[PDB]
Amino acid sequence: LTVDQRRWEDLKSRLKIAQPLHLPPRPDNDGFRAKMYDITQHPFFKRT
Repeated sequence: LTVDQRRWEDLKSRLKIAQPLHLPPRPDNDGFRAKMYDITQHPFFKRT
């Protein structure tokens, strides 16, 4: 086989294993939960 078909087989074997994310959505029980879940998805504090 050529290199593009080898790359396609690599794409097949990569999507063979991988699974989607299971991250929970935004909880609206109080303002503290929302304002902590808003701030922790910031690329500055993650860099800190």
